[PDB]
Amino acid sequence: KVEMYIKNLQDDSYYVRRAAAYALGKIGDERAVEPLIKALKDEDAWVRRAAADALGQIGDERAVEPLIKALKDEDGWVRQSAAVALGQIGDERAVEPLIKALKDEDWFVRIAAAFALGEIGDERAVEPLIKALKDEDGWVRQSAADALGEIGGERVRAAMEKLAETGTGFARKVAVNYLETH
Amino acid sequence: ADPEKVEMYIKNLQDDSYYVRRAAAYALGKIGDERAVEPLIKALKDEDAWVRRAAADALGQIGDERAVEPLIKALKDEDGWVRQSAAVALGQIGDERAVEPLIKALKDEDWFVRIAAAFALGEIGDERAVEPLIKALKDEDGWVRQSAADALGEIGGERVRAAMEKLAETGTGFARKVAVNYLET
Repeated sequence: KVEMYIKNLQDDSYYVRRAAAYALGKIGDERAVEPLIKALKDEDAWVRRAAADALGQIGDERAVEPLIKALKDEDGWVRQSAAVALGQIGDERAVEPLIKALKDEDWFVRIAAAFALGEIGDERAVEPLIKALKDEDGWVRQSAADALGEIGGERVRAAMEKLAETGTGFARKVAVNYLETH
Repeated sequence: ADPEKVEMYIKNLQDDSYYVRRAAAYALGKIGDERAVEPLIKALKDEDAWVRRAAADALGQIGDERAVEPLIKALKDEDGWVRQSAAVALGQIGDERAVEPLIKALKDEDWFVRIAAAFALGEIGDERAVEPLIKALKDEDGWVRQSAADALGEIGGERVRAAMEKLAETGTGFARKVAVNYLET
């Protein structure tokens, strides 16, 4: 029963809270939303990440600001799942925090931020995602390219024309392909 | 990803630009049209790690048995993240031929692969994973420790209960914590 789990989320055994979190997500009702938001502050990083992940699957906008704060979690993997969850939700309040996350320490979270930014589809990400095309990590470059395509639209096309004309390297290839394929 | 472009994407799996091959593999995964099965299997051999991974992930989603032997080979990829997707994919497909290879992936040098292998083994539910997973409770990584417990959970049954009984008696650390909890519940 979700209220058992909702209560389990406070158990002394991190092993039990871990199980609660993962569960409240697979079978998530709105009842689970507020408890899970509290679990984003759990001592155990696993619990945090399972909570971020659940809340994304639930889709309730109440989690938006609490997740935005998790984009600053000590653990890179929970930041990763926060970014993804924000993407899923996907409230436009996440946009600017997610754009800041494009410069995260961990490549795997920069990928998540680009992906989320693309899912949300707010053109504010266009310029930051273009800069992300010159990221030191080749897989986040890739994820920045994919996100731009997911966003689509006039500002992206315009930004791509710019790059096709005077840009270079991966960015140029991305832009030439973009307008080739539209 | 445009469902009406499958044939284009398939062609694109052989494009000169890794960028176009990546895009193609990823698209066929979202689609996900059974026509892409043998071409995605071919993409498991691409020079580019991103496209191999994209390919492994796509094959798992489609669920075609043909992808099993090739994904098994992919568990020996030099890139840990394609190994991870290969493991995940093999769990999704559920074909029992993956059980022994996934058992050996329990000892992968990369923690995130061990986690994927543990999870797949629990999804397949084959009981030869019980003792390997029990040993995995002693993994140096706390997260792969966790995934082996969850996996043993999903497998359940008499053999697992039996092994849990023993750990409650003589086990130590997290493995002990897990067994006594398995009993309590």
